[PDB]
Amino acid sequence: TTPLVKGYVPDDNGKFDFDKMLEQMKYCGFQATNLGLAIDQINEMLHYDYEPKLFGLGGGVEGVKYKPRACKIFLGITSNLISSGMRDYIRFLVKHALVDVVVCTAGGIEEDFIKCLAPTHMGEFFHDGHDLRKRGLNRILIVPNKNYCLFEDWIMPILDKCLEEQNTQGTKWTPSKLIHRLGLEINNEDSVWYWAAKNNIPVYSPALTDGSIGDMIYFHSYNNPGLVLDLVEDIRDMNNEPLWATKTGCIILGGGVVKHHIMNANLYRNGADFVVYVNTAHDFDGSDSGARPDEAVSWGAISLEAKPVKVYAEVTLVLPLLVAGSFSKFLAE
Amino acid sequence: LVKGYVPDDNGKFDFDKMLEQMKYCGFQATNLGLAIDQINEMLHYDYEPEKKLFGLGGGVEGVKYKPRACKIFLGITSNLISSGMRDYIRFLVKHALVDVVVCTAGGIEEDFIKCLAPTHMGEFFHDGHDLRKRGLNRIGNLIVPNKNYCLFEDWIMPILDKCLEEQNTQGTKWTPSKLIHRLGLEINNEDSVWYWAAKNNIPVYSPALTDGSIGDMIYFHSYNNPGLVLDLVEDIRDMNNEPLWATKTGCIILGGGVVKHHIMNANLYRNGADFVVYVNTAHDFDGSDSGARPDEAVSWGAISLEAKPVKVYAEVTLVLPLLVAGSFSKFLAE
Amino acid sequence: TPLVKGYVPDDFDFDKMLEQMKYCGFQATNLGLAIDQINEMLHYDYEPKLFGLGGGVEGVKYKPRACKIFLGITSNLISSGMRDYIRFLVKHALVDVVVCTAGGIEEDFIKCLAPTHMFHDGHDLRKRGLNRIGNLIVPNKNYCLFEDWIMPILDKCLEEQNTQGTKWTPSKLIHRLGLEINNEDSVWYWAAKNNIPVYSPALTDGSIGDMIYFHSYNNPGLVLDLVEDIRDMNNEPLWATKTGCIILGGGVVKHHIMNANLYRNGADFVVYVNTAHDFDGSDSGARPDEAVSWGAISLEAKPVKVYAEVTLVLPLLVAGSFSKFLAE
Amino acid sequence: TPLVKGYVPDDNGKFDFDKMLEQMKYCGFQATNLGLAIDQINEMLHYDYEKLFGLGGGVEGVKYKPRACKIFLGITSNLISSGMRDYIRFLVKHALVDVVVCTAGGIEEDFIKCLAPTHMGEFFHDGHDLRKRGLNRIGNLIVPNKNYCLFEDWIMPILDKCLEEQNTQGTKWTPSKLIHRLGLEINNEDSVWYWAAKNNIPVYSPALTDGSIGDMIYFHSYNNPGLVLDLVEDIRDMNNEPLWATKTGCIILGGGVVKHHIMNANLYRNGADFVVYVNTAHDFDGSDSGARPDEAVSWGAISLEAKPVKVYAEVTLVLPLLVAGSFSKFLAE
Amino acid sequence: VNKLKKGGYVLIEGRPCRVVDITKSKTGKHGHAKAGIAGTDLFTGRRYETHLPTSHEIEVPFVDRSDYGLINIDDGHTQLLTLDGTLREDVDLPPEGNEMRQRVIDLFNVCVNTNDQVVVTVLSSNGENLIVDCKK
Ligand SMILES: NC(=O)c1ccc[n+]([C@@H]2O[C@H](COP(=O)([O-])OP(=O)(O)OC[C@H]3O[C@@H](n4cnc5c(N)ncnc54)[C@H](O)[C@@H]3O)[C@@H](O)[C@H]2O)c1
Ligand SMILES: NC(=O)c1ccc[n+]([C@@H]2O[C@H](COP(=O)([O-])OP(=O)(O)OC[C@H]3O[C@@H](n4cnc5c(N)ncnc54)[C@H](O)[C@@H]3O)[C@@H](O)[C@H]2O)c1
Ligand SMILES: NC(=O)c1ccc[n+]([C@@H]2O[C@H](COP(=O)([O-])OP(=O)(O)OC[C@H]3O[C@@H](n4cnc5c(N)ncnc54)[C@H](O)[C@@H]3O)[C@@H](O)[C@H]2O)c1
Ligand SMILES: NC(=O)c1ccc[n+]([C@@H]2O[C@H](COP(=O)([O-])OP(=O)(O)OC[C@H]3O[C@@H](n4cnc5c(N)ncnc54)[C@H](O)[C@@H]3O)[C@@H](O)[C@H]2O)c1
Repeated sequence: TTPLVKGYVPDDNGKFDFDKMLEQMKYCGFQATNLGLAIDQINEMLHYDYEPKLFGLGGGVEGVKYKPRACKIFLGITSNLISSGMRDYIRFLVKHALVDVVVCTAGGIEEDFIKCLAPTHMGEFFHDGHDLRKRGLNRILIVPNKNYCLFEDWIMPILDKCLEEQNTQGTKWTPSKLIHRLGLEINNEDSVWYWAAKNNIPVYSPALTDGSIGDMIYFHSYNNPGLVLDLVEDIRDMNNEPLWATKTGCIILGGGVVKHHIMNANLYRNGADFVVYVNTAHDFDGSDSGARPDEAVSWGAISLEAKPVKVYAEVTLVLPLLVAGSFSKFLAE
Repeated sequence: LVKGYVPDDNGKFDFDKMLEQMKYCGFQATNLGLAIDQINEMLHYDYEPEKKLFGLGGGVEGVKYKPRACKIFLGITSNLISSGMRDYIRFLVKHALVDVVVCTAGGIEEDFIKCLAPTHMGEFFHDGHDLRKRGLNRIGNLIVPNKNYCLFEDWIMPILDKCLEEQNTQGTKWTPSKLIHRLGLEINNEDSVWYWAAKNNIPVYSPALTDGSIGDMIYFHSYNNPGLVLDLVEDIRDMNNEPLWATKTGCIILGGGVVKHHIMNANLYRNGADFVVYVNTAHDFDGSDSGARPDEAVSWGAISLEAKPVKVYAEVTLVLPLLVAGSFSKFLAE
Repeated sequence: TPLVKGYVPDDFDFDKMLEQMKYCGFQATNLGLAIDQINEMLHYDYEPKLFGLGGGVEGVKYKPRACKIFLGITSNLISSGMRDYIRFLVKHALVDVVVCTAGGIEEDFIKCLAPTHMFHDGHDLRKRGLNRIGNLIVPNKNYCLFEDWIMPILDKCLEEQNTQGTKWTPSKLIHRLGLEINNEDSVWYWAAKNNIPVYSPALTDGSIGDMIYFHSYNNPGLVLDLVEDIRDMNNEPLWATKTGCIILGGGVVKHHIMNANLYRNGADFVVYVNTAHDFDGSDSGARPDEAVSWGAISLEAKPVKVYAEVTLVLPLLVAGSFSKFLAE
Repeated sequence: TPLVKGYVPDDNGKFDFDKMLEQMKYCGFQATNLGLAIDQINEMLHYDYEKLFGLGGGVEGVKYKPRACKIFLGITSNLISSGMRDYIRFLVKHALVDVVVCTAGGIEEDFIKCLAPTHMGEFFHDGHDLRKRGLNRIGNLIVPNKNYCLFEDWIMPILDKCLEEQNTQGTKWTPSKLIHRLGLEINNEDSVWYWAAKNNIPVYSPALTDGSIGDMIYFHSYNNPGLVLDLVEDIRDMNNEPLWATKTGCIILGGGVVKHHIMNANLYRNGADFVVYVNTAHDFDGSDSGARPDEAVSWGAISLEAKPVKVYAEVTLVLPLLVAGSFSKFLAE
Repeated sequence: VNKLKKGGYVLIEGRPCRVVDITKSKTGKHGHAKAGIAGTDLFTGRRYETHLPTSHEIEVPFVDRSDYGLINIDDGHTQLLTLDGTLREDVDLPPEGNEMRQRVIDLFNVCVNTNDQVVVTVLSSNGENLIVDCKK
C-alpha cells in the first residue's frame, strides 16, 4: 500500500513544465526521492506556528518584506557554498531574514567580503597545480591571489579600532563579534554578512584563525600586540543559541566543523527538530563529515522525533531547486 | 564569470532562468549546463552536402517526428528503466530522437515487466533478510515484487517456442537483438520504450542477454524444448556495422558497465564518437572501465579526439530531467 | 564486546600485525574478518564429493576440500600484478571455477605473448599508440600478437563444427585456448590442465569478440551459442554441499556467480572487495544486504565487504589464509 | 617503463610478509601508492645533512633517534578512537614526530581511553537504539557514556588551577598550553599526549571548543567566570613551527581542519617537502578534504620540488604496513 | 530543581528571579547530566543564565505583594499607611524611566484635594521593595 514510482512525461508540444517536474521529483526514486523529501522538510520549517517567540522579525529595513516564524533556522554553510553561485540563493535567504543564525568556516567568511570587493573567475577540476601557482591563481572555481590583498586593506582597520576599543572601553572581542562588526562595515547590499548585520543574525566560526582572517590577525599582532579573541565567550553564546526557540531547524550543506558545531549546540536543546544534509561523503571511513544522520541521532544531536533527510549530491545541483520549491513560494505568498 | 539567479523579492522564480544560468554556477552545475549544450548540438546537427536522414520514424500518424543528420546512441543501465527516468526515455523513442539503444538484460526485462505490473518505492537501509522474507526484491530504494517476474515468464515463453519453430522450419537464425525486436513488437502496451523502438525500427542490443531474468527463462525453456541457438557472432557484425553510415554520432551514456564499453568499442570502427555525454558516479582511481574518465576512453580511440566529452558526476535521476527539459522538448516545439 | 587494541610495535613482526588487524577498527576490521571467511572455506570438512583434486600434474601439491570456490575477477585484476596471486590459487586447485570478463580472458593470453607495463593525458596516449587502464598501460602492439594466435584455433573450431558437429560456446573456446597457450604462467592454462571451468557470457564484449567479427567476414558460419553456456554456468553450484565466492570487483562477474547461487538457494561464504557505494542504485555498489534480498546469499551466511581496492587487500588475504593451507 | 610484476608465493606454504611489501610499488593501482608512500616516509627518516630534532626528553629506558627532520602528523579524531593509537604512541615515544596536530575529539579520546576503554560495533545499528542505551557511535566503534564523565572529573580541578594562575601569576592560557599541562597531569605511559608532554612535542588544535573539552570549558565558566583562551597567540606559535627546521614532513592521515592547518603553516617556508595523504575523498565537490596534492600546490602549501603521494584508501588499512616499511627499520637500524 | 516549575521564584547572582526557562539533559558528550535554569530579575527585568546538576536545591526568596495608602510625597521616600495602621516612610517612589513613577505621582495629584486616596503596591522581598502599581 506504499507509493508508486512514476516520472512526469514531457509535453508533446515542447513547452516543458518545470513546476510539474519539481512536483514529480519525489516519485522518480533514488536521489530524486531525497530532493522532494528535502523540499518538504524546509516547507515545514518556514510554515511553523503555535499558540503560546517570533523569529524572522528582521531589523525593519525599509523596502524589504519579512514574514514572522515560530521556528529558528540555523544554516551551516561550508566555504564552497559561499564561493559558488549558491551565494545568490543564500543572500536572498538572509536578506528576508528567513534564517535566524549562520555558522560558517573561515574561508567562507573571507569569501563573502572578498566577493563584494572583487569577482570570481570560472575554471576546470583538472588544471595543473604547478602552473596555477606560477599564475598565482588559487583553486577550489579560481579565486585570484590579487583578491586577498584588496581584502587585507579592508580588514586591518576594523581590528585596530577593536584593539583600541578593547583597552579603552573594556570590550572583550570574540570571533562572532568581529564578524558582526565586519559585516556592518562592508555596507554592500551584495553581502550575505551585511544583511545579517542589518537583520541581527549572529555568525559563528570556531576556527576563525584557520583561513585568510587568521593570517591577517597574525600579521597585525606583530605590528600591534595584545589582541585577544576569547573562545570561552563564543562557546557560551553559540551553545545558548538553540536553547531559546520553540523549534530549531538545521540546513547543513557540506560537512566538517560546521556540521559538528550546529549539531553539538543542539545537544543542549536535547536535539534539533528538523534537518537537511546535502554532501558527497560516505560513512565507511568512520569520519564525522560522512556520518549518516543516524550517527548524529546516536550522540543526541538529532531529536528522536525528527525525520532527518540527507541528499547524497553536490549542493550546486540540489539547492537551486530547494529554494525554488520552498522559500520563494512562502515569501511571495 | 561565476554568477547565480537571485529568486525575486516578490518570490518570482523562473525555473527556465534557474536552468539557463546553471552553466555559470560552477562545479557540477557547470557540467549540467555543458551537457545540455552537446545534446542540443546533436538535435540541431542537420546539415547539407543522396542525403541520409535519421529520426524519420515509423511513419505512424498522430505522432510528431523530426529529421536529423546526426545518429544518436543511448546507453541505459538497468536501474534507469526501473527509475522514473523511463518516462523521459519513452519520449525520445516515441519521437525517434534516439536511433539505437544499448541496454543490459535487466533493463530490457524491466520495461516489459513494468507494463505487466508496477515497481514500488522504498528506502536504501532496509533489512535484506526481511526483504527476502517478505518475498520482495530491491534495486536501490525501489522494490520490484516477486510476483511481477513470474508475469514476464508467462508472456515470454510462448514467443520463444515460436522462435524455435521458425528456426526449425523457415531456417531463421535468432540473435539477442532480433529476440527483443520481436518481443517489443508483441508487448501491445503503448507504455513500453521497446514497443516504440520496434515501431520506429530502432535496434536494441544486449550483449549478455542471459545475464538477467530473460536468461533464466531461456535456460528453463531449453530443458523443456532443447535446440534454441542465440548467436553472438551475427550480433557483433550488426552492432559494429551500426556506426559506419551516420554523418555524425551522438553517444549518450547514462551509467557505466558493459553498455559504456559496447557502444564505445563500436565507435572505434568509424574512429570515434563525435558527441558524448556521460552521467555516472564513479572515479578513475581504481582503473575500472566504469569509473574511467572521458580521457581514458579517448586513449583507445573510442571518443573522437575532436569531440569535447562531458562527464557529470551525479545520480542520473537528478541530471536527466534538466537535460531533457533543456534540449529535446524545445527542439520538438521548434 | 571485544576491545580495540592495535599491535604494539616492539621497542617489526608483520604476522602479528595481521592477527590484530581484526581489532584495529574501520576497513581493517573487515580485512581481518575477511581473512577469517577465506580460512573457514578451506578448513571445512563434512563426512558424507571432494573438489580441488587438481589435474594430477607431477611436482604440484593439491588438497581435497568439501568446498567449491567461485572467484569472480573483474578484468583490471588480471591486468595488474594480482595475476600471480590468482595463478597460485588455480595451480593448487584452491579455486574450483572462475567467471571473468573478455578483458581478463584476453589479458592472461596477451601477457604471455607480451608483458603488461606500469593523470596521463588521454589524447596523448592515443597519439603514442598506448591503451590506458588505471596506472597500467597495455601497448597497441600486444593486441596483434593475440590476433595471430587465436585465428588458427577459430578456423579449426569451425572445421570441427562443420564435420564432427561440435557445438561451440564461450566456456569451451577459453578451455581450448588454455590448451593452446600450454604455459604454467597462464592462469587459464592451470585452470584447463586442472579441469577448472571458466565462464564469460559477454565474451563478444572485448578483444575476443572483435576478433570473432573479423573472422566471420573471411570464414562464415561460426556460431557461439549462449543458450548452452547459461545451462553450464547455472548448473555449476548445484552438486556441492558448500560454495564460496570471492568477488573482486562488481558487475557481470558479480551478477553471474550470485544468480547461479540462487539455484542452490544461496552462497554459503562470500567476500566482496570493491570501491562502490549503494546511493546510485547500481548492482555493483549494492552492499551484501541488496544481494541477500534476491536470495543470492544464504540468509544463515555472514557476508563481508571490504570497501577497498583489491590491489591492497588480496596480498594480505592470500597470506592470511591460503598460504597456511599449503603449509598444512 | 617498468613491468607490473607481483610477488609469487612459495609452493611449500611459507609466505614472506616482507617479500609481499617489496613488490607493492610494482603491483599497480593503490598498492603502487602504498609502496611509493613507504618510500617518502623512508626519505624523511634518512635525510640527515650537515637543526636538532627527535632528540626527545632524554627519558631513561627509551630509544632515541637522529636530527635533520621535522615531522608534522595530521591525525583526525577518528584515528585516535581506533586502534591506530598504538601506532601513534610508538611514533611519538621515539620522537621521530616533532609536532602533534589533531581535532578536539582525538584530544578528548586519548585521555578518556586512559580512564576507560573503547568498544567495537558495526555500521548498521539504529542510531535511536544506541542513544536509548546511553552509547555514542563513531563509525563501527562505540565510545561508552561513562567515558565522558571520567574526563570531566579529571579536567575540572585542572581548569580551576589554570584560572588561579591567570588570576594570581598572570599566565595567559592558549589552546596548545592547556593540552601540554593535561599531558603532564595524566602521568600515564599509555597516552600519546603524555609522551609528547615529556618529549616537548607541541599539540596544536585550532578549534579546541568544538568537542567535549570546549563543552567542559563552558560549564566551568558559569561556576568560575573569567577563563580566557586566545587564538591570536596560538596562531603565532603554530604558524612559526615549520619555519625552524632542516626540512618539514607531513603525514596527514585524514582531511579537513588538520590538513589546512599543517599545510597553511608550511606556506611560511614556501612549501612543505615530504607528504603522504591517506583520505577517502575526491575533488568533484571542490571540498578541502577531497582536494588532490595538486590543488595544494596551487595555494603554495606543497613545495613544487616535493613529490606529493596520496593513497586513496582508509588509514586504518594503510598505516600498519606504513610503520612496518619505514619507522621500524630505522629504530632497529 | 526536581520541583523547579516555571513561574516560581529563585535567587540567581543575588537578584530575585522568576523562573521563565529551564532545560534538562539526561547525559551525553557534553559531560555529566546538567540543567540550564533562567529567570528575570524583578527590579531590573533582566533574564540571567545558570547551569547546574541534579540532586541539588537553589535559594528561594520570600516576596510579598503589599498595598499601603499614599499619604504624602516626602521628596522621594513616601509616607505610607500599613493595613496594621503603622506608618512606614522606608518605601521610595519608583526610579526614573519607570513610568510607574509618573502614574503614582499623577494619581496622587489627581487625588490630593479630594476625597479619594491612592493605593500603591510595593512588592517586598526582604529589605528590597518597589511600587510596582497604583490605583485610585
Ligand atoms: N574552499 C574550502 O573548502 C576552504 C576554503 C578556505 C579554507 N578552508 C578551511 O578548510 C577547513 C575545512 O573546511 P570545511 O570544514 O568547510 O570542510 P571541507 O571543505 O573539507 O568539506 C568537508 C566535506 O563537506 C562536503 N562538501 C564540501 N563542499 C561540498 C560541496 N560543494 N558539495 C557537496 N559536498 C560538499 C564533502 O562531503 C566534504 O568531504 C576549515 O578550516 C576551512 O576554514 C576551506
Ligand atoms: N538493476 C540492475 O542493475 C540489474 C538488474 C538485473 C540484472 N542486472 C545485471 O547486472 C549486470 C551489471 O549491471 P550493469 O552493467 O547495468 O551495471 P551496474 O548497474 O552494476 O552499474 C555499474 C556502474 O554504473 C554506474 N551507475 C549505475 N547506476 C547509476 C546511476 N543511477 N547513476 C549514475 N551512475 C550509475 C556506476 O558507476 C556503477 O558502479 C548486467 O549483466 C545486468 O544485466 C543488473
Ligand atoms: N580492464 C578493463 O577495464 C577492461 C578491458 C577490456 C574490456 N573491458 C570490458 O568492460 C566491461 C565492464 O568491466 P567489468 O564489468 O569487468 O567491471 P566494471 O568496470 O563495471 O567495474 C564495476 C565496479 O567494480 C569495482 N571495481 C572494479 N575493479 C576493481 C578493483 N580492482 N578494485 C576494487 N574495486 C574494483 C568498481 O567499483 C567499479 O566501478 C566488461 O564487459 C569488460 O569485458 C574492460
Ligand atoms: N570522532 C570524531 O569524528 C569527532 C569527535 C568529536 C568531535 N569531532 C569534531 O569533528 C570535526 C571534524 O571531524 P574530524 O576531525 O573527524 O574530520 P572529518 O570527519 O571532517 O574528516 C574529513 C575527511 O577526512 C578523511 N578521513 C576521515 N577519517 C578517515 C579515515 N579513517 N580514513 C581515511 N580518511 C579519513 C575523509 O576524506 C573525510 O571526509 C572537528 O571539529 C572535530 O573536533 C569529531
